[PDB]
Amino acid sequence: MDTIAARALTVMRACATLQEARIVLEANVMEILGIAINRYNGLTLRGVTMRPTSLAQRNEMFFMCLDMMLSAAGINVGPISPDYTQHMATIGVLATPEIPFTTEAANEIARVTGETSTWGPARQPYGFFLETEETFQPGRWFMRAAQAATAVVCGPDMIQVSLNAGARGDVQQIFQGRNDPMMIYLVWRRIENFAMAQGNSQQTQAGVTVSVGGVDMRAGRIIAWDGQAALHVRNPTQQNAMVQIQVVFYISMDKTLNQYPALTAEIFNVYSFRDHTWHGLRTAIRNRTTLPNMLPPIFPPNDRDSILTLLLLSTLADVYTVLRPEFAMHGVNPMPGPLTAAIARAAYV
Amino acid sequence: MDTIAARALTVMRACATLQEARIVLEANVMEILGIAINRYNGLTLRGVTMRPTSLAQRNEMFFMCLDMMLSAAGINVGPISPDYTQHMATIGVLATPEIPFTTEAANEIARVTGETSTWGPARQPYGFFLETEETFQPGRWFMRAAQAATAVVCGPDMIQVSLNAGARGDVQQIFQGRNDPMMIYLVWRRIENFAMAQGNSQQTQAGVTVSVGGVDMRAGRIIAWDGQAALHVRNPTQQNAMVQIQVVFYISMDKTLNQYPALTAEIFNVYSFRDHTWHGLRTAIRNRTTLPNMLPPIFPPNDRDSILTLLLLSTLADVYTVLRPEFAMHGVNPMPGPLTAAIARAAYV
Amino acid sequence: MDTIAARALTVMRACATLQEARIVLEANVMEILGIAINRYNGLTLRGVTMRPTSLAQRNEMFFMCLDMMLSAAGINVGPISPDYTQHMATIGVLATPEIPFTTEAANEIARVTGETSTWGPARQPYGFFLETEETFQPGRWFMRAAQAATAVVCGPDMIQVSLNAGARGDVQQIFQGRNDPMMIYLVWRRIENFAMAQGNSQQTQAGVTVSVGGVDMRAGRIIAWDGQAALHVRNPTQQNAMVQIQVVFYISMDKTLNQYPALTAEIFNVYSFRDHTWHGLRTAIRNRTTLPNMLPPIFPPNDRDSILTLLLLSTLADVYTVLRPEFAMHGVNPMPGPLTAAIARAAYV
Amino acid sequence: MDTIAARALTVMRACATLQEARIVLEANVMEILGIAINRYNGLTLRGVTMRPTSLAQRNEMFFMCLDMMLSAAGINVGPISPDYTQHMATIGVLATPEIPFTTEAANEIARVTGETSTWGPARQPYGFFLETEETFQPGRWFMRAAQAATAVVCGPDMIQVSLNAGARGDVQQIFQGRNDPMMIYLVWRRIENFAMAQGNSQQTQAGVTVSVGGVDMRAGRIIAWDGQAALHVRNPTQQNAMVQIQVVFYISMDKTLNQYPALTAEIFNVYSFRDHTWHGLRTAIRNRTTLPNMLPPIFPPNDRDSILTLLLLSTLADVYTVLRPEFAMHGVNPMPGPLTAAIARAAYV
Amino acid sequence: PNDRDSILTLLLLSTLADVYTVLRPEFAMHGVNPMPGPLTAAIARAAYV
Amino acid sequence: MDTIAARALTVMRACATLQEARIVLEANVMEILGIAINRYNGLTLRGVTM
Amino acid sequence: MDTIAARALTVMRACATLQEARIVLEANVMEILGIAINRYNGLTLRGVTM
Amino acid sequence: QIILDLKIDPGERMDPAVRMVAGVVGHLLFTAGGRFTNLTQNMARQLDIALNDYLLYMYNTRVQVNYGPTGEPLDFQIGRNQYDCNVFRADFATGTGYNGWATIDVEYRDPAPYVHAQRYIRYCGIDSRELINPTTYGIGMTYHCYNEMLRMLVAAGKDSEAAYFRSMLPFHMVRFARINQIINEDLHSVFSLPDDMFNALLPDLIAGAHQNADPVVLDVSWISLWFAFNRSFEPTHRNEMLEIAPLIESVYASELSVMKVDMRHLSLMQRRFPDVLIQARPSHFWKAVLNDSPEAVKAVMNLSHSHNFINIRDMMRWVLLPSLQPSLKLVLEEEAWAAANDFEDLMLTD
Amino acid sequence: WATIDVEYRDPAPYVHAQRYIRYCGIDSRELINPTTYGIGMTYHCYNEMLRMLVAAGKDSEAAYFRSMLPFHMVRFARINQIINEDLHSVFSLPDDMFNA
Repeated sequence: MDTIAARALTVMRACATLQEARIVLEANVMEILGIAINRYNGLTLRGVTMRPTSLAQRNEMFFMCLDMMLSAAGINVGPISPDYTQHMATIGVLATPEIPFTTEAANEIARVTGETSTWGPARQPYGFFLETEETFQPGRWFMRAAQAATAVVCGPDMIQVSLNAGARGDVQQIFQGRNDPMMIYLVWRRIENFAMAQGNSQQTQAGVTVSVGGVDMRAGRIIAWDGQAALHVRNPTQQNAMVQIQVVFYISMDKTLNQYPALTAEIFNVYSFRDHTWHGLRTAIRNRTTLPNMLPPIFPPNDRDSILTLLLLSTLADVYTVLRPEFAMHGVNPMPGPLTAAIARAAYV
Repeated sequence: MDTIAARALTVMRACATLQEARIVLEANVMEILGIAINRYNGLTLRGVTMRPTSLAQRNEMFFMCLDMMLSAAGINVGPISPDYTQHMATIGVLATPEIPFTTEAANEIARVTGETSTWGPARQPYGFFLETEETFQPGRWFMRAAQAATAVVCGPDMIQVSLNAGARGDVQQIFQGRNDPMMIYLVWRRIENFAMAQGNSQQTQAGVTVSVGGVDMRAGRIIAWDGQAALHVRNPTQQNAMVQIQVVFYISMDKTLNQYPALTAEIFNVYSFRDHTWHGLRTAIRNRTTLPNMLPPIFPPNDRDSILTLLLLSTLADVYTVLRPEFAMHGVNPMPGPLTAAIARAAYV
Repeated sequence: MDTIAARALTVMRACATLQEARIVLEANVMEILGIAINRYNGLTLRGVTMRPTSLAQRNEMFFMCLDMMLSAAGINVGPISPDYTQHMATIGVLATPEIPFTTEAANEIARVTGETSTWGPARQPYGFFLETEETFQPGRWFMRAAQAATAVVCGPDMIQVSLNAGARGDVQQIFQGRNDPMMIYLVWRRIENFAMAQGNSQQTQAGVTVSVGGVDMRAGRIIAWDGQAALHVRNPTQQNAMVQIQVVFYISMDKTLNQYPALTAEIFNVYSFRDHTWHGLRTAIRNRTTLPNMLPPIFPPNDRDSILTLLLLSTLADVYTVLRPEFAMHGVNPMPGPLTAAIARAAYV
Repeated sequence: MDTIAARALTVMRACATLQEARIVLEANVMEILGIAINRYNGLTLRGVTMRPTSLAQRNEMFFMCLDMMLSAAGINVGPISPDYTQHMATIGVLATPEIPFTTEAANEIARVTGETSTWGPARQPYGFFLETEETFQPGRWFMRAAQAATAVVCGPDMIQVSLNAGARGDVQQIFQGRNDPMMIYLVWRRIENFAMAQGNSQQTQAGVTVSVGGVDMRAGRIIAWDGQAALHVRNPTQQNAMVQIQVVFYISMDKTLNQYPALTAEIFNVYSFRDHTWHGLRTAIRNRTTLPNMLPPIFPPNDRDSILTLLLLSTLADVYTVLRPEFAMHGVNPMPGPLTAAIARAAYV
Repeated sequence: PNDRDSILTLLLLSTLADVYTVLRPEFAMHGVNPMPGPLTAAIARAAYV
Repeated sequence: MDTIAARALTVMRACATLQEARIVLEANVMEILGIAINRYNGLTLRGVTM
Repeated sequence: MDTIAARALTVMRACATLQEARIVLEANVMEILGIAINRYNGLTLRGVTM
Repeated sequence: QIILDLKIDPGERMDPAVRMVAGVVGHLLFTAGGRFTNLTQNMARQLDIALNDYLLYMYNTRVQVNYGPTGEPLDFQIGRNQYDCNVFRADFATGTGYNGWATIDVEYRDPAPYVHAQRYIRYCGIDSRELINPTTYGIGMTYHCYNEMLRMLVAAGKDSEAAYFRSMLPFHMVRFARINQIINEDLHSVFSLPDDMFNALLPDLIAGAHQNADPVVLDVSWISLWFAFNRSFEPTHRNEMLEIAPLIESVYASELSVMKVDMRHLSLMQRRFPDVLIQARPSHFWKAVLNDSPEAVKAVMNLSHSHNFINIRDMMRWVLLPSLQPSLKLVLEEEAWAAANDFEDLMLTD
Repeated sequence: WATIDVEYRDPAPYVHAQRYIRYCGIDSRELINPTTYGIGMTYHCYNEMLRMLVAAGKDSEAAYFRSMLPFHMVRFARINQIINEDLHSVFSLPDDMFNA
């Protein structure tokens, strides 16, 4: 199954090599396309040439890459063009052991299937306290009735504790319950000049401390916090104190954009316009998937099929560029050949 | 691709034909297996016998069906057993146009792909107002302030309207917003004896009329409501009246357990225990899928892949039964003591 | 006549086998279609190929399936398409003895003609007291003037008897006169806490007994009742009591959805959309029958012609899926797009 | 043993193909019946012809199907007819390995013996609280002495908890002890308007919370509850609150009507009338079994012999339909007048 | 990191990881007790000391 | 030294190409695994197969 | 035009393969460089070794 | 493996006696059996027809001839009891008319030498494991197909002709019992075909689709059919190669693997030393292997290579196939190659 | 019939003709080093020819052509080599006139 995708990928990446037609080829390439196109026309009965020149010859090849790209992603787009017709037989071609697939492609697949099937610690994208409803003003005093120490959020990655002269207390609960972090990197600083409930300026004195699991930590230094340990803040000073603890970043087993090498740019390539014919195509394809047909998912996928598909498409995209195919698509209307940033804007619904 | 799955199915169904050692086979089988087995061992190099008698020969054949089953689905189980290893090449064997499939299996797939690709109207399994947060006592008066007519829920498939003497009004808005019905089947009645705001018994005088889109409707008769027409209730009676409207059943496009013939029976056959070896197998297999590994899906699936997988696994289950395969599996510790309902119960997490 | 219907089904199911162009067919299939198409083209004068490839060859075959599907169900659709014209000679082909039929098809028709020509006991779908006009609040005291015992409906499958201290009496009459049950399964409970005519809570003391045809039955156990025997309720207790008798389910000789194996799915299949060309074709065919042209019959049909039709259409629907025919239909303006859940919804009037 | 059963089944379904006299048979069938009959007439000395025409030839064939049907089910009906003498040696014929069986027949028996020998999770047909002796008024307040929270049943699938202002407590025990559930699917709502101990209307304020095993759950959402976790309800509101919890459906390892594909439809086909000759024959057969002789089992069977029997009869039934047998049966008197829904109604004791 | 050996090690290990995946080896390790049951985000979480 | 690494890398990446029993490995891969394994088993006395 | 860049790229990437002698050139590479270097020397008249 | 293909063409094909006779003979001499085939589809069709004519020949007092819906030869049931001769048609996938039919011939006595899927063909159920007579053994022996042949033979026509068939049973059972011992017992060597292929012959023949496993075309005389039915086979004396055979088998086997091995190493020589073999092409390296290896072995291969054609690709596959029969020669060469990887050890340095 | 036999490719040393003929799409290369096995060499037409010979008349002859096939293609591969390699001179003839 993975092997099929690697093969399909190889073939596309290979056709991608055909900018011109006169050129001499890297023998390695010829061998591929030779076996490929041979078996392809054999079962597909189409007329794809290893050496294209016309246009219909170019389209014909692109259609092949499309056929494969789809069979690999396990997609069936149906009637989306009067010119193109997807041959399910394409799968039978890619299943032929005779067809090779670059070492590169094999490792490419292996990596995807690899991480996709397991988890791993990744630097999360946005601030810790992002999904919060209530937020407070930064540098302002606030003491919840009956308490001596009042920890409270005041940013997407910020909190601030309000201590009374001589007060102490754990704070961990303000973080817990949210996400499922494995480690939270903190860095606390003394709010040297904060506002009091009334509006007056107040100073925090040097001596306030913060200890994790019992051990005393410095101010302004990063701190690996397991999220379970005792996040204790003490105020031995004879005055009101206010400090700020910062979740500079954390790590969880949630898939990020760095799950697979430069996935970002790949996605960009897929979601890029090129032209109406492409746009509509790419869209029409993604409609069979769990992916947003024309706008970068806010949340990076996590299943083999998604990632895999993206890659196939990203490649098929370049293949599109080099071959410069020209064909009709139901519901698509090609506005000539100038193309401006504006027209591209209008294409995105 | 469908052809592929059809073949895989045909083979497993053909393997289940092997019940005894010296029995003669149906002409049909010796034509299928003869080819299949040869082509399989041709790319697999395994020793599959047409008439397995030992155990190692039986395990081998089962591993074959397993390979074809997984392949036909597009599953890469990974390291799940020390005795079994998955050959991705099995896909190539199933793509061989030379291996025939049954008419039965042909139509079987055609149905899945056919329905799973489009939508259709179907009787929903649960009550209309099942997803409601608030419910009122059935047969009790309730008039929202300033209103002459007050419609309210009282159950999963029950609503009751409180009308004042000589009052009238529309009720449709209590039904809308929920789901996306195509046709709701109603049957209204009169609450002859209901409790008042204080607790005293009250009577609903005959004469109250419920009209849909204008035309007047009888009580105790099923009504084809389009969900958009005006559901108007009138109380020309000189007393307080309360009438209940029942959603006997409604139809929508969401797939049900009747999208494919006896889908349920199969699902049961798959989720069934048999023994620890099968249990763990079936589980590990679904771990790669979106389907729950050991407890039936709350909501019936809707994609070809899922439906297919189930049918395949169900068939592979029967194959498991007839072959009596014995082999290791990671995390599976077999208990030989005659297997009982009690032991089976425990295995499900 | 039955022989005719089976042949038509055999042929259709056979045409479904043609998923690809170069695939190897079951010797059985070739033998059949070889005779079928040879004789059809003789009395119809059309050009159907065993191995269609173009589109016109595909339509020609589908048209043949349609001609047979109709001849078998005994329908005359008339002028519904400019491309298609129904040949009445098709019935003569389905009667030609030299055209065999499968064992599966024979056993399929024998089942339809079988249960359709006679009756049988089946669990009815809806509640017993569904076709009632008046309903009372569940758990409320209600004593009809001059009676010591008063049974009254309070649900679609519920009734509640109100007994006075030391009162006894028969109840069987509230059930009688409705439907035509052969056995009504019951389960009675003691309403331990009910509301009085005024609103105060009243307890039902243990001792209240219910006896069927003489013998005393326990509370909370299912009771097979023949609907004729004496359903007697006694109250030797010195207080007001209230018990609820439930009709969990009942059996009658009325045909249900379980008259024919997975008839539900077969129906859903026919009532599904696919595309406009299908939608209209299926509708136009049903306009010749007693079946609703585009919405599931609330009541399961019970005549040979009805069921027979559903199956022929369910199968012809599958034949549609595989052949992917394309043709015009009067009044149908096909939207050549990919098709969405929305577009299908709109197609249903 | 299973082989013996599958062979019998195959033969019956094979005989079911004979709908006419001259019709050509699927070469597959000719092989089957050619062998079967030869070895039957040899070990029984009866004159069964492959191509029956008279009537006695048709009967003879049916008696054969019956003999096999019985031998396969392991039944000895005894002297139930003056024309038919059940020759027990039929088992010897069904054991002849030279006799082939269909792939369908194999997979069929493999399924029956498959699930019959093991357990599995089923949706369960009736309500959770169906077997309860007591029931309370739905929506009515009730507070058992000395408690602050009181759970109480109010329907076949309904319960309601009465909470005092500021009360809290576990509820799970009301579900336990009943049946043997693996997973109970819940959905709680707030009874916004309920009756007090006196009758006056009371309101349930928004703030009540129902938590499963510690985690807080929302109202109007289905919840997977294992039945062992803590079903704790809390009322932080300063008023009396009543909530209804619904068991939409639960799962247990108790066999349901979905153990074998379309088991229901098969059952119906057996319990049908056809004519008196059939009726009595079927009854007399079931008198030997643990299955009800003329009324659908209240509870679905769960043993091999049962299910097996049913199927053999269902098939034997269709065999009956096609062959049109006419014979005498002890204690049965045929009424030749056309047969109506009334005549059949009377035959069922 | 900022030293050759570091970066390098990572790359080689990364690759050796993919090799691990495809070859799916099965062997013992001093101090490691493999829990073969299906594997979830939970069991994974645990393993990180 | 860098070469040693580049070689080691190549070898592993080549071993990663084994997703199937398949045989008839692509020229390039076979050639590599061949040369490699031989020199390895020669100095390791272990028995690795292509 | 892009072809031109692809060539110039391939050439450079190929030259990078030439680490420090102890190398057995990837057959493929040899071929390419040779053709290029050859043509280059034929236009540069400079003495480039492979 | 070897089919009894088409039956030649000459105009002697008319001679109705010869033709009809062969039609009957053939339905008992050969297997259209659903387990494996003996004849061509063509050969059979002509047989069924020759048989069809012999039946509705009727030179004497008529019977009852109930013609069937399909004009197809043998769609007629011959009266009295009406034994429809549709069961004597040619259905390969079934066996239906011709020999075997409702019999088991492909059975498996598990342990047996070779493991070349130890199956056993016992013609018409003749589990011939013992020394035959044939004065005895050809007694109460049914064939079913033969038995039903005799019924149809009388229900239709001639007793005088069907009586000759009853009296023939012994002699016919011995020709077959004899065959079994020869096939099964005698020609059981590493040269007799493997089973997964054995089982694939029949279905691939039906399918029409073609793979390597090719049936041999032996064209036969129409009249020879009769002569064969009146000629049983008693083997006078076995081939002198039998006892020595197994040794010879091993010789060939080992020699082959030695070649494989050599090539495995020679192949990689190019990526190994490019500067030396730039002009090297695959053909080169094995032409050198073939050259330095035993000529007798090549000869054996050439039997099907000068007939079938092998591509360098087919050769590589074969080389890469892991299956080698070890001998002294084998292990030594294998180890020589090992030590010989240094190349400084070969005395040629860069 | 389903093949590309006129393959323009590579700049030609001559220039009248830049084309280079592939009868049955078999580049002489397949001789030097195979492309796809020895079993299947079949080009479309010869393949269809076989299918017809079977369906209609007989296999007996189709077998001859089946086994002959390689010999056939080899002959053609050599022919191609000779044409667009061994003998394209000035007198060769421009693609213009060829296509015309």
